[PDB]
Amino acid sequence: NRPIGSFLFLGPTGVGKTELCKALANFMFDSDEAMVRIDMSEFMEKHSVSRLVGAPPGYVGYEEGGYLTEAVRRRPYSVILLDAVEKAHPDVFNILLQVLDDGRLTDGQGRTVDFRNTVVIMTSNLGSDLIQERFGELDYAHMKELVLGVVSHNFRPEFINRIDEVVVFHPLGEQHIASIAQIQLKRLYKRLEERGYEIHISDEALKLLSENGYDPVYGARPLKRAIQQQIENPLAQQILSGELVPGKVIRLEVNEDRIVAVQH
Amino acid sequence: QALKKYTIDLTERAEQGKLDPVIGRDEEIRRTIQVLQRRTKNNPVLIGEPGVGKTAIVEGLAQRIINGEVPEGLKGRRVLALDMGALVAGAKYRGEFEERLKGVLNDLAKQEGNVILFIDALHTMVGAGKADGAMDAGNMLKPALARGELHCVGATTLDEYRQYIEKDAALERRFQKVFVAEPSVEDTIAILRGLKERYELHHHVQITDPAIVAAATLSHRYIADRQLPDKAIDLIDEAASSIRMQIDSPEELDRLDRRIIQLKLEQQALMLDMLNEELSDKERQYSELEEEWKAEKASLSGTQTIKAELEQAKIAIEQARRVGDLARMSELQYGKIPELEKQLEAATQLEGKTMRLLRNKVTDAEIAEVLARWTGIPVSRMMESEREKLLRMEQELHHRVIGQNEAVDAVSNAIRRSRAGLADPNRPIGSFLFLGPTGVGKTELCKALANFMFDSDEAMVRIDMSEFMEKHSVSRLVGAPPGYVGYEEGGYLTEAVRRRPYSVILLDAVEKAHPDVFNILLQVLDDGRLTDGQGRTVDFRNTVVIMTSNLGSDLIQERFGELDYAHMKELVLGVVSHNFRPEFINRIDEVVVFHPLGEQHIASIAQIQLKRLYKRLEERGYEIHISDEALKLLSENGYDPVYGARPLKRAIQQQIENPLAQQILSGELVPGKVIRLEVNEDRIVAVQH
Amino acid sequence: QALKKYTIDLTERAEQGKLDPVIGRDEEIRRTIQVLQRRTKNNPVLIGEPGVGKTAIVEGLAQRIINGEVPEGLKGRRVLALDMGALVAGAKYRGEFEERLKGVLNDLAKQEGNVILFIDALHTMVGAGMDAGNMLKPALARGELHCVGATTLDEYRQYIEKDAALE
Amino acid sequence: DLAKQEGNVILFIDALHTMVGAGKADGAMDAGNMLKPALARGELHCVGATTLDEYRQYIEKDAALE
Ligand SMILES: Nc1ncnc2c1ncn2[C@@H]1O[C@H](COP(=O)(O)OP(=O)(O)OP(O)(O)=S)[C@@H](O)[C@H]1O
Ligand SMILES: Nc1ncnc2c1ncn2[C@@H]1O[C@H](COP(=O)(O)OP(=O)(O)OP(O)(O)=S)[C@@H](O)[C@H]1O
Ligand SMILES: Nc1ncnc2c1ncn2[C@@H]1O[C@H](COP(=O)(O)OP(=O)(O)OP(O)(O)=S)[C@@H](O)[C@H]1O
Ligand SMILES: Nc1ncnc2c1ncn2[C@@H]1O[C@H](COP(=O)(O)OP(=O)(O)OP(O)(O)=S)[C@@H](O)[C@H]1O
Repeated sequence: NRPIGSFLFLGPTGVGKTELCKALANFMFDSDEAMVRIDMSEFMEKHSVSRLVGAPPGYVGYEEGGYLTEAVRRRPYSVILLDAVEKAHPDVFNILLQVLDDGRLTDGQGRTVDFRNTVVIMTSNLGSDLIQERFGELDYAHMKELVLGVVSHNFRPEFINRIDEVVVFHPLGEQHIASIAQIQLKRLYKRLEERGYEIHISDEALKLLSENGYDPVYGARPLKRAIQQQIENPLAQQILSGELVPGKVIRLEVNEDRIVAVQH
Repeated sequence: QALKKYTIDLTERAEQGKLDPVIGRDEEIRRTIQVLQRRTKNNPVLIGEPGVGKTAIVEGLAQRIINGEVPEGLKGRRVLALDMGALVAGAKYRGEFEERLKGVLNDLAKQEGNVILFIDALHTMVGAGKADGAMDAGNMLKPALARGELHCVGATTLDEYRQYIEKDAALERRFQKVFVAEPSVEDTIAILRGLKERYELHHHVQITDPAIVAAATLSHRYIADRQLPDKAIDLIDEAASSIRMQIDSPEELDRLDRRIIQLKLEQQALMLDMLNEELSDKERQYSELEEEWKAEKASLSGTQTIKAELEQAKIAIEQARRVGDLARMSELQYGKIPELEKQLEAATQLEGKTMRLLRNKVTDAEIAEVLARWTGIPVSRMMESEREKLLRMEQELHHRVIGQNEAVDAVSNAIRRSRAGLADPNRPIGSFLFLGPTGVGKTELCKALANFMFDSDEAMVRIDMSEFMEKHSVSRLVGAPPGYVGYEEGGYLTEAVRRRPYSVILLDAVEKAHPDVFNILLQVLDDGRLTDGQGRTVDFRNTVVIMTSNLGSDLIQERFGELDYAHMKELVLGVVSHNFRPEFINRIDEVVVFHPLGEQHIASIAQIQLKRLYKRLEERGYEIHISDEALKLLSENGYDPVYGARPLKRAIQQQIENPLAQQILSGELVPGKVIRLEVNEDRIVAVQH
Repeated sequence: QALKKYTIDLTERAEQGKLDPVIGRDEEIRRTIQVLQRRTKNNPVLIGEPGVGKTAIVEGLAQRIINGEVPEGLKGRRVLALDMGALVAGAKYRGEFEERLKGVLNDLAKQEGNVILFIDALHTMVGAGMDAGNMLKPALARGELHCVGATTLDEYRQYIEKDAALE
Repeated sequence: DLAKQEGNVILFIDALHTMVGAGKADGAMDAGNMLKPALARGELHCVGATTLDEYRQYIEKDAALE
């Protein structure tokens, strides 16, 4: 009688929340863009209720339903992402009270689309102050309790009765970000091998990127745009010369203060 | 017999071999055959978004029956294409459609369960005979399908299944769903690898497999309108059409023919000569190029005829596999396959020798031509002028934007990565924040970027945030939900990008709005997807989002001196941390800061205004020079760092345009005269010499 | 012979010089010829406000066929135009529009891949009574018809984005 | 007979919209679609007469009848 699992993730941004959800979808179907993603930060007024569940009889777009009950009448085993849900108009969640109580849903035309094989995931980012304040020297449990009280300030007490487990994230350490950088260089090797260039890297350049992209306060995206600038710009610079012969081992080796490529 | 009067044997057309061979699809065709051989409800329906080959699934069914790859219970079946266009035809008298239809019913009951009924657009049959107080085929196929002596096979679009058949619940549960899946990218690759030879039989040309896999990759990433594999099919066919018409065209022959008609008109006007000889040489060159064109056409024609005979050999040896002739098998194989393969490869390398003027094979460059023309994504491999133009992006910017090198370098890096193709396929291309004082060329920078990319100034969806100073304006720009008023229209920005896929978006004056207008921006910079009111996504990955605010401008003019760039960006980034939400400023690519202008740049800007002024007035047709003392005095009269460049602009505007157009329409300023913009004692004078 | 009942041999008219020697527009004519020599999806539509002479563009194409400027799939074809209002206006009862429509398709298959069709008012063909697009669905899909559209951009975004087979 | 005179006879028929959108016949045609050839055959220099509204209803919507 309840859907499979209904989780409220927390944290500061850029730590992997959306990636956990997309990792689930890219596991469960081998696709990021086969899921249901309702961008809940749009819902700053009380209308988009009537875009997700449909508009009642005697109104405009009647015979095409909401967005949610369409594609969960279609594919009964999906995994919903409701990202950034803390910026909705704070009573859009009563729709979600039905959704997480039983996972039937009274739509426009009346047909109770049934959710109970579809993972509701909510991902907020309320955990800025509290997690950046006291993730050090605290356990998982008291953090969960205290930010749970914080969300009780924000949401309704009606609501977190429903949520299956409110798992709370932590900011990243440096070695984590080095592994992130490993993954980013793997996807770069992916994007450039499709274009056709064998590229290696100085392993020291990993450490220079660790010196580059690290800050504990913004999550993993500073690493990403540091990779963007301080790798791609000399790379796509020298590519557009016609300089880089395909087939050569393009080892990304460090400069004195930068990273350079070789053609050997 | 009433059967051929309204139906079409598909297995007839399979024996014709006109049909697409269907590759992949073991799972749904096995599933459809399982739903065919039941006791009751002999009624599979094919459901999925259009283009995914639902017609081809039944066609591949018929091909596997004729080829005999089915279970034994179907060996002997007859798939028939029932036709609503046959059945509705002349039913103007009462009880005429129903008479025809029940004739079909009883004659398929005659067939002793050896016939499979195929209908496309089953919703059309549901609303087929539904006249005002009559009987349709819906309430006539209600009995013959709950018993299921009539082995129906359905085909529908997903939305109109929902509107049309699910209105009628009894004929909803007569049928079993088969949810036909969106085929994968790699399955699409395989299907395109199979469908090559039929297309080459059509377009008389050849196709290269990297262009095939590139067609799959490009069509899957950049379009969002149609669905796989159909859009890839259309790319391939469209490139083959362009190549066929390049073959039967050529452009050097066009230049030589325009040259010989120009020299012929000149020679007839002259009737010293020499032009009889020049015209004879050019017409001989044109005739040799034309004869080369005809030789290439004859060569590719013979190559295509023998490739067509190869494909007929493939069809004939499959007919020998079904029928079972003895000498035909080894004869067709060991004779017809290796000699036609080796001389078809000999004709292919002969083409590679003789094709000089034109092209013959389908290459990825042709595919990317079709894709760039087809919607507007700048895909193709770089020619020299555009690529070296891109390498000198910074130079072209400072052809129009003196000063503020930071943003020049930033956007230059952005678009070099874009046309380089190293962007993130889950983020848009450009995502920037501009912070500077009032009037320092930010808007004109972005306008020049548009004019670089597009040769157009305002083909950019400038959406000014200054209007948006309460919360509703998100629902201005993205749409309004169903039920309320703005559902019928759709949003503004979302239709802007769905119209022009590859654009440059500005969010000017982005200090003005309430701080929660920045949530659509979060979704945009998250995935490049945006869902408007009607409930569909719109691709923003091939776009560029740009914001221009003026937050720390007081601190900029205060402390651009005695600071580097790093502490500048650090302190003003903290200033944005005062203003905006930190959840947002993670998303931004670079937040460049704009220093106030220096007087040298101000003089350069004045030079730019003189250049565009000379441009517009030479369009008017005037030859205008200047005493540079007037430039110096205009520079001296229009300097204020607190207000930016536009005071110089209005000073130029007034103190130049007023005496100018004051004396133009007087007839004083005559075109063709040297117009020296000299000075008055405190003003500007122009002379006519 | 519904071709005698509903169609106009424009090749006859320009063959007798009845028509405009239409000037220019050669890039678009060429892209239409590109579309008209495909294997599938063999139907161009023409998007523009009425009075820009899309009719005349097809007319100039027909004059080029009279000239024989075409590639080797079009030499010998006969371009014939058709209205939908000539078909809708005779619908007293059920099944009278559609006998005409299928007899049209019987003449089209009867000429055996030799006739290029023109139809303007494509957005009209959306609504006639299912009614019209579904009977033309196989011949539009299976290469056995070479329909040429003519409509306006507003009617394109209003009508033709609805039926995907119509797209 | 119009082909016999070749534009010598200049006919008049008022209420063109009536002659287009009301001539219903069973297994038979109207005057509208049988004389719509004479539109694009030049044997028809005919004159009409209507009201402001019905012209816009049944005449301006067709291309040839425009
Ligand atoms: N642990 C991680 N593993 C892999 N990639 C990561 C990880 N953390 C961040 N990233 C990358 O950085 C991006 C930011 O992660 P997100 O989860 O999208 O941000 P967030 O933490 O969800 O906060 P929001 O959703 O943006 S409010 C991801 O899309 C990945 O590209
Ligand atoms: N796996 C496949 N094998 C063979 N042909 C295929 C395959 N997938 C797609 N096609 C071809 O792609 C085209 C599109 O498929 P269609 O069946 O025509 O689309 P559809 O199933 O008819 O759906 P709609 O609504 O009619 S577009 C046809 O020409 C098919 O032959
Ligand atoms: N380096 C430059 N090269 C060329 N023109 C420049 C340069 N710097 C400033 N300008 C001019 O400065 C004028 C004012 O700048 P704008 O971008 O129009 O105003 P702004 O910079 O957007 O600031 P606000 O907030 O709009 S007042 C423009 O007309 C530019 O032509
Ligand atoms: N390339 C061209 N050369 C000469 N005249 C042209 C050309 N293109 C269009 N025209 C003129 O445009 C006029 C418009 O007439 P129509 O063909 O009826 O207009 P249309 O562009 O077809 O749109 P509608 O729906 O038919 S009003 C024709 O009479 C032509 O003379």
